[PDB]
Amino acid sequence: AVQQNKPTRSKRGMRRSHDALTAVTSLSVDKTSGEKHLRHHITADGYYRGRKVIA
Amino acid sequence: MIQEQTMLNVADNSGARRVMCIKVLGGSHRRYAGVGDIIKITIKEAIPRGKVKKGDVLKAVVVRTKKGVRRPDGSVIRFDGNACVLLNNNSEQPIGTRIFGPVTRELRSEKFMKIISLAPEV
Amino acid sequence: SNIIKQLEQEQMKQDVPSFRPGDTVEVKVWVVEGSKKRLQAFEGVVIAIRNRGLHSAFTVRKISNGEGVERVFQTHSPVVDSISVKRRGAVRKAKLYYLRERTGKAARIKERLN
Amino acid sequence: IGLVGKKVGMTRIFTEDGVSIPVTVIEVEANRVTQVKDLANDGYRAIQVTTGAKKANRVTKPEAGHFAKAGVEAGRGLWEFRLAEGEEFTVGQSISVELFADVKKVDVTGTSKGKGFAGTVKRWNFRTQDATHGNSLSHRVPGSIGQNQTPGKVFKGKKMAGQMGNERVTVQSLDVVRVDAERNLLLVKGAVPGATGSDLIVKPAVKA
Amino acid sequence: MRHRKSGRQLNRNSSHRQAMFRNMAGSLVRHEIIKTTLPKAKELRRVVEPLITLAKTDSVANRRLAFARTRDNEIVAKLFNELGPRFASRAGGYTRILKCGFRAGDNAPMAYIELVDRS
RNA sequence: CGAUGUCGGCUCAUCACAUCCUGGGGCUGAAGUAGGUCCCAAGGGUAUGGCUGUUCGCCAUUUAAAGUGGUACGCGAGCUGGGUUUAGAACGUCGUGAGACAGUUCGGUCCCUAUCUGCCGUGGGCGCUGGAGAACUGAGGGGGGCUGCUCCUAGUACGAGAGGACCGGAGUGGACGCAUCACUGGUGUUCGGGUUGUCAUGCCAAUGGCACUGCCCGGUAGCUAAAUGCGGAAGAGAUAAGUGCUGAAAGCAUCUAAGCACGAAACUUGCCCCGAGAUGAGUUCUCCCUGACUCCUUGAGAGUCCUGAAGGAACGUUGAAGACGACGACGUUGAUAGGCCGGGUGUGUAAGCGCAGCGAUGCGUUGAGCUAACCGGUACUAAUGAACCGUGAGGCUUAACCU
RNA sequence: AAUUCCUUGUCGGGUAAGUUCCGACCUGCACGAAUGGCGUAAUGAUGGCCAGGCUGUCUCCACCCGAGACUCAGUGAAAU
RNA sequence: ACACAGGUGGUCAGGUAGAGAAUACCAAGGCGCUUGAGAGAACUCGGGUGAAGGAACUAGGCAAAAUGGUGCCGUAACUUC
RNA sequence: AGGACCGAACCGACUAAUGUCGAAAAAUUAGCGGAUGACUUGUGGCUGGGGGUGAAAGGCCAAUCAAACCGGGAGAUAGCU
Ligand SMILES: [K+]
Ligand SMILES: [K+]
Ligand SMILES: [Mg+2]
Ligand SMILES: [Mg+2]
Ligand SMILES: [Mg+2]
Ligand SMILES: [Mg+2]
Ligand SMILES: [Mg+2]
Ligand SMILES: [Mg+2]
Ligand SMILES: [Mg+2]
Ligand SMILES: [Mg+2]
Ligand SMILES: [Mg+2]
Ligand SMILES: [Mg+2]
Ligand SMILES: [Mg+2]
Ligand SMILES: [Mg+2]
Ligand SMILES: [Mg+2]
Ligand SMILES: [Mg+2]
Ligand SMILES: [Mg+2]
Ligand SMILES: [Mg+2]
Ligand SMILES: [Mg+2]
Ligand SMILES: [Mg+2]
Ligand SMILES: [Mg+2]
Ligand SMILES: [Mg+2]
Ligand SMILES: [Mg+2]
Ligand SMILES: [Mg+2]
Ligand SMILES: [Mg+2]
Ligand SMILES: [Mg+2]
Ligand SMILES: [Mg+2]
Ligand SMILES: [Mg+2]
Ligand SMILES: [Mg+2]
Ligand SMILES: [Mg+2]
Ligand SMILES: [Mg+2]
Ligand SMILES: [Mg+2]
Ligand SMILES: [Mg+2]
Ligand SMILES: [Mg+2]
Ligand SMILES: [Mg+2]
Ligand SMILES: [Mg+2]
Ligand SMILES: [Mg+2]
Ligand SMILES: [Mg+2]
Ligand SMILES: [Mg+2]
Ligand SMILES: [Mg+2]
Ligand SMILES: [Mg+2]
Ligand SMILES: [Mg+2]
Ligand SMILES: [Mg+2]
Ligand SMILES: [Mg+2]
Ligand SMILES: [Mg+2]
Ligand SMILES: [Mg+2]
Ligand SMILES: [Mg+2]
Ligand SMILES: [Mg+2]
Ligand SMILES: [Mg+2]
Ligand SMILES: [Mg+2]
Ligand SMILES: [Mg+2]
Ligand SMILES: [Mg+2]
Ligand SMILES: [Mg+2]
Ligand SMILES: [Mg+2]
Ligand SMILES: [Mg+2]
Ligand SMILES: [Mg+2]
Ligand SMILES: [Mg+2]
Ligand SMILES: [Mg+2]
Ligand SMILES: [Mg+2]
Ligand SMILES: [Mg+2]
Ligand SMILES: [Mg+2]
Ligand SMILES: [Mg+2]
Ligand SMILES: [Mg+2]
Ligand SMILES: [Mg+2]
Ligand SMILES: [Mg+2]
Ligand SMILES: [Mg+2]
Ligand SMILES: [Mg+2]
Ligand SMILES: [Mg+2]
Ligand SMILES: [Mg+2]
Ligand SMILES: [Mg+2]
Ligand SMILES: [Mg+2]
Ligand SMILES: [Mg+2]
Ligand SMILES: [Mg+2]
Ligand SMILES: [Mg+2]
Ligand SMILES: [Mg+2]
Ligand SMILES: [Mg+2]
Ligand SMILES: [Mg+2]
Ligand SMILES: [Mg+2]
Ligand SMILES: [Mg+2]
Ligand SMILES: [Mg+2]
Ligand SMILES: [Mg+2]
Ligand SMILES: [Mg+2]
Ligand SMILES: [Mg+2]
Ligand SMILES: [Mg+2]
Ligand SMILES: [Mg+2]
Ligand SMILES: [Mg+2]
Ligand SMILES: [Mg+2]
Ligand SMILES: [Mg+2]
Ligand SMILES: [Mg+2]
Ligand SMILES: [Mg+2]
Ligand SMILES: [Mg+2]
Ligand SMILES: [Mg+2]
Ligand SMILES: [Mg+2]
Ligand SMILES: [Mg+2]
Ligand SMILES: [Mg+2]
Ligand SMILES: [Mg+2]
Ligand SMILES: [Mg+2]
Ligand SMILES: [Mg+2]
Ligand SMILES: [Mg+2]
Ligand SMILES: [Mg+2]
Ligand SMILES: [Mg+2]
Ligand SMILES: [Mg+2]
Ligand SMILES: [Mg+2]
Ligand SMILES: [Mg+2]
Ligand SMILES: [Mg+2]
Ligand SMILES: [Mg+2]
Ligand SMILES: [Mg+2]
Ligand SMILES: [Mg+2]
Ligand SMILES: [Mg+2]
Ligand SMILES: [Mg+2]
Ligand SMILES: [Mg+2]
Ligand SMILES: [Mg+2]
Ligand SMILES: [Mg+2]
Ligand SMILES: [Mg+2]
Ligand SMILES: [Mg+2]
Ligand SMILES: [Mg+2]
Ligand SMILES: [Mg+2]
Ligand SMILES: [Mg+2]
Ligand SMILES: [Mg+2]
Ligand SMILES: [Mg+2]
Ligand SMILES: [Mg+2]
Ligand SMILES: [Mg+2]
Ligand SMILES: [Mg+2]
Ligand SMILES: [Mg+2]
Ligand SMILES: [Mg+2]
Ligand SMILES: [Mg+2]
Ligand SMILES: [Mg+2]
Ligand SMILES: [Mg+2]
Ligand SMILES: [Mg+2]
Ligand SMILES: [Mg+2]
Ligand SMILES: [Mg+2]
Ligand SMILES: [Mg+2]
Ligand SMILES: [Mg+2]
Ligand SMILES: [Mg+2]
Ligand SMILES: [Mg+2]
Repeated sequence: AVQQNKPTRSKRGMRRSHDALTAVTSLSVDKTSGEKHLRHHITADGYYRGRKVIA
Repeated sequence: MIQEQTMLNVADNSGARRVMCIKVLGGSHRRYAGVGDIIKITIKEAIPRGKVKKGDVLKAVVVRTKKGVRRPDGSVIRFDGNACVLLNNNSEQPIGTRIFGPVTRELRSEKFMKIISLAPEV
Repeated sequence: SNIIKQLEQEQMKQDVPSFRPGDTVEVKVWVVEGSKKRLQAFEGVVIAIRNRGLHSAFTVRKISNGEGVERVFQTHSPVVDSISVKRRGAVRKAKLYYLRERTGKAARIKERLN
Repeated sequence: IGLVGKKVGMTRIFTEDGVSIPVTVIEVEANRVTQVKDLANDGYRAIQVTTGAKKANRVTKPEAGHFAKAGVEAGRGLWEFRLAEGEEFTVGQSISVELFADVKKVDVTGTSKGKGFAGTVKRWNFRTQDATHGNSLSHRVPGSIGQNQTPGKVFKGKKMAGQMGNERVTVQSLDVVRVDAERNLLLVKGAVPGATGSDLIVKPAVKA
Repeated sequence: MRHRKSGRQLNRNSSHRQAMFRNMAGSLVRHEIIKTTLPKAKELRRVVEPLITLAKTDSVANRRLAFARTRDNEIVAKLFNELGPRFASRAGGYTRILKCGFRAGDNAPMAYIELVDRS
């Protein structure tokens, strides 16, 4: 319960260091269409591993 | 698995009908007694004529337990009534000349050989 | 697994009589009194059976002199000599633990005769 | 010396007289000696052993080479055992379970079953506070954790909540029942650490 | 701690959990394709595939089981008539899971679940 | 005094030694059994109940023992609120009275999501000087250390008798701890069955919903204790009190001043765990990398193209791993999960049809059907070709020797 | 004794054991007769005590089902 | 003070079970309560079950558990009958 | 017949837990008492500050009571911080 006296810009920085969320840096390329997507996910148009499996 | 405040039907014909356990002997902080362990008994309900009158502190031996007794072969004997035989404090050996109901093998240990001779089964 | 099943199936005796619950069964048992090797009997109703191969067991209830005495035998132990069935009863439950509460007239059970 | 072996559950043995003894079944395949560490090179005499089997692809070149030095198949994992001065072993030598045919009591060492984040009641056998009788939001909590302004702190090695299990433990002087040569088994009495499939460093009992 | 312990809870009380799968089976069997969350879809394999296998042996009691589960005559009619004979050679794995990004409103990993046919 | 919450109980402890037990000793008004007091010894252990708000105390029954203290008369941002100190009310007493009394009596809101230190866990970062994967060593740190009863020696020594050992050896208990699920049980709203009320699937039959899982009865896997295993060590070294052995100063005597030997649960090891961030960043093994060029404050200089391996990450399938990270297994050259198949287990003779009976209901096909987490097989489904990170022989000064 | 300080008075009952309770004794510190005294059936969310039944209150905790806690996305305080 | 688990007078009164405007399940009709999605640690909250014992808990059986309907047989001290 | 009995609506508030920067400046959940009367409730009246009202607690009189609230004397007075 409650702080004795306030932390600093520094400490508040030190804490936030780990909040930096990682990028993907791992985009797939669908074999037929050549579109980029998340690994093991379908493409936005509607492909997965060079086969249409969605309307 | 008899312990402090446990009420027991009495196996012998001494006089007591219901007997309450007040303490488990043989080691400090000891929780329970079973099989053929010694307990300290007070008598909460006696018959009129009997050898042992009501409210008498004396020792006893557990003979039957509802939780029961294990044997070497991974096999158990459960009863349907916790019970004991009364004893004479410092003297030992039972009061009652006849014993009702069965008793276990593991009670067989020299000092209680009197109980097994007088008992009907096991 | 095969490693356990090799060890279990070895030790199990290949001559058990197939009994059901609610059957009145005399079970002959070995007892040792130092150098002696006595055969006790123990007649009673089979309240429950447990099948697990080598670890199988069954509970027998008897109401001998005075009070009830529920005994649990490990079926494939050497201590159990023979399991002789007498009457076989028509009950329609696996476990008959309701026989703990009942005694005398309520405790008795119908025979199969199938 | 000692042998690495996978745990394969528990069963029991009915001894001919009567007694049913509970036994852990430890499969102990041929422990192949990879590397003989010596006082000349390392500064201590010992042997490095392995067992089981990896796939020729899941294994990494660093270890695929390491085995090729010895001239054996790539066993899954690696362990190291201390020699007893007078003993001496060779590289690329199989050790069967027949070491334990002589000895009676053994130590089994394996990783215990992980319970995760256990409370003080479970982990340290702390007594639970009164389940009723006015109690407010504090049944299974640890109570006090120190004194007052004297130490003004919590002492080190305080019994608090945290991780329980998933840690290496030894159970000592377990009696061996049977030592099977044909199927490479070892039947120790009682229960040993770790779940079925966990590895066990079995070795002769130190407390002679 | 859930060692060896199967079955997703999905933040729902049992009686509810058992219903939503009963709905989702009826949803999947009729349309032959669904978008739902990746866990829901993974747990949905354990409800729908049994009903497909039960439908192979075209008998009365099997209709009465396929009606004890599911609770719809329509779905029962689409089973046994179509999905009974259509899945005969195929011995298991009647449904297919395909991840389709994230549900915009709450960043939940969506997934297409559909029967292995589409023809 | 711009608040440091006051007794007692619970939980959790920790230290001291002025030691209650256990251990080692001297003297004894010590025959032995048991004591008495004193010395050394803090490793471990050190009741449950009745009465009272109690601390304490008394009592009952145990125990090897039921130690004395410190720690804000330890511990209320950990719990309680019986007591003492708010407002109500009464008795006794005091007061003309309002009211008053460590006099008694009945009733009387206990707030706080943790910034920092600390502590228990658990990661990320960089470092450890070419990079990577392993396996160790062990500085150091922690855990553990309790003990009864029963026999054997032996009814032996001792003792006129009664009673009755030391020193060693074996078995079996209690308490505490560690592990584990084979057994014994618990649990098991995810398995099977019975059944009450009522709605629904057109209705009969059969199912399902809802009533705390509607109520119940059994129960697989898991977890688990009351269940079953194992543990405290023996041994060495250096010691305390104490016991000694030779031996002057003091032609003797003395355990000591030189010298030499025993001597306890304490101390240091032995047993177990963490452990090289042990920056003093240790070792052994294996793996991986050997191409040009101008510019020049010719500097462990910086770039240009060519090259990016070992390995790793991520993503996926996931786990007896797990809050999240992490940790382990598996990714088609594949049993990692799901399914399916065959068991196993569990529940107890499904459904429909036929016969019996007026009907409820019974009987036959029938130990049937249905069976979650279980075991063994089987690629049917899902674990993707690749992209991403990670480079191109490793500074100097000395030293020991092959060209 | 809703009154008693000395006090846990003494004796009896109840309990293995009862500073509470019930009965009695009078030594009423400091009851007492409409600021009423002593009885009193019925009544009390009333005070004290005991006995049955029943129980996770406890020995001694175990497992399970839901809501939070924990991770992801969106919003976003407070005392200090 | 809020789209705030609270306060607010009168009227209408379906079905099956039921003594009933209690309760359960439904009708007519109206809603699913304006953050979700995962995981399935400690701990907290509301619950379920529990071997053996059964108040040993505690200031105190507080809290839980238990009893529970209808018809009939029977029902003590004491009593102001 | 009844300030009778059990028991919903309605009225109350005995115990416990929850909540205690709450859902809420007094509530929720599970039980609890009264429930044809000294009952309860709507609408509208009357009683006003040393005054009211009070089956009496110094209770209540607009979240305020051993003397309300608003404005004024008024910049009260303060040997005190
Ligand atoms: K049938
Ligand atoms: K003035
Ligand atoms: Mg400050
Ligand atoms: Mg500051
Ligand atoms: Mg900082
Ligand atoms: Mg785990
Ligand atoms: Mg406790
Ligand atoms: Mg309270
Ligand atoms: Mg609570
Ligand atoms: Mg809390
Ligand atoms: Mg708290
Ligand atoms: Mg699984
Ligand atoms: Mg949620
Ligand atoms: Mg329901
Ligand atoms: Mg079928
Ligand atoms: Mg089939
Ligand atoms: Mg069904
Ligand atoms: Mg201050
Ligand atoms: Mg205190
Ligand atoms: Mg001393
Ligand atoms: Mg030591
Ligand atoms: Mg005491
Ligand atoms: Mg303080
Ligand atoms: Mg002091
Ligand atoms: Mg204090
Ligand atoms: Mg305190
Ligand atoms: Mg504090
Ligand atoms: Mg109080
Ligand atoms: Mg109170
Ligand atoms: Mg009080
Ligand atoms: Mg008081
Ligand atoms: Mg009260
Ligand atoms: Mg608090
Ligand atoms: Mg140490
Ligand atoms: Mg000892
Ligand atoms: Mg069971
Ligand atoms: Mg159950
Ligand atoms: Mg079911
Ligand atoms: Mg099912
Ligand atoms: Mg039945
Ligand atoms: Mg109907
Ligand atoms: Mg209809
Ligand atoms: Mg009908
Ligand atoms: Mg409905
Ligand atoms: Mg409902
Ligand atoms: Mg309801
Ligand atoms: Mg309910
Ligand atoms: Mg409900
Ligand atoms: Mg209930
Ligand atoms: Mg139920
Ligand atoms: Mg169900
Ligand atoms: Mg049902
Ligand atoms: Mg009922
Ligand atoms: Mg009920
Ligand atoms: Mg001399
Ligand atoms: Mg010792
Ligand atoms: Mg599979
Ligand atoms: Mg077969
Ligand atoms: Mg078969
Ligand atoms: Mg079977
Ligand atoms: Mg039939
Ligand atoms: Mg059925
Ligand atoms: Mg039929
Ligand atoms: Mg039939
Ligand atoms: Mg299945
Ligand atoms: Mg199923
Ligand atoms: Mg399976
Ligand atoms: Mg398998
Ligand atoms: Mg008495
Ligand atoms: Mg007395
Ligand atoms: Mg009196
Ligand atoms: Mg008197
Ligand atoms: Mg006189
Ligand atoms: Mg007078
Ligand atoms: Mg008076
Ligand atoms: Mg009076
Ligand atoms: Mg007068
Ligand atoms: Mg007067
Ligand atoms: Mg007068
Ligand atoms: Mg009077
Ligand atoms: Mg009077
Ligand atoms: Mg009177
Ligand atoms: Mg009276
Ligand atoms: Mg009277
Ligand atoms: Mg009253
Ligand atoms: Mg009192
Ligand atoms: Mg009492
Ligand atoms: Mg009682
Ligand atoms: Mg957030
Ligand atoms: Mg602010
Ligand atoms: Mg809203
Ligand atoms: Mg609301
Ligand atoms: Mg209808
Ligand atoms: Mg109605
Ligand atoms: Mg209603
Ligand atoms: Mg309708
Ligand atoms: Mg309609
Ligand atoms: Mg409608
Ligand atoms: Mg509306
Ligand atoms: Mg509305
Ligand atoms: Mg809402
Ligand atoms: Mg939970
Ligand atoms: Mg709970
Ligand atoms: Mg319950
Ligand atoms: Mg039940
Ligand atoms: Mg129960
Ligand atoms: Mg119980
Ligand atoms: Mg049961
Ligand atoms: Mg029971
Ligand atoms: Mg008590
Ligand atoms: Mg107590
Ligand atoms: Mg009270
Ligand atoms: Mg109560
Ligand atoms: Mg309960
Ligand atoms: Mg119960
Ligand atoms: Mg209840
Ligand atoms: Mg119940
Ligand atoms: Mg009748
Ligand atoms: Mg009335
Ligand atoms: Mg009621
Ligand atoms: Mg009122
Ligand atoms: Mg809260
Ligand atoms: Mg109710
Ligand atoms: Mg009411
Ligand atoms: Mg009532
Ligand atoms: Mg009344
Ligand atoms: Mg009015
Ligand atoms: Mg007017
Ligand atoms: Mg009034
Ligand atoms: Mg007053
Ligand atoms: Mg006031
Ligand atoms: Mg005034
Ligand atoms: Mg004023
Ligand atoms: Mg002023
Ligand atoms: Mg003034």
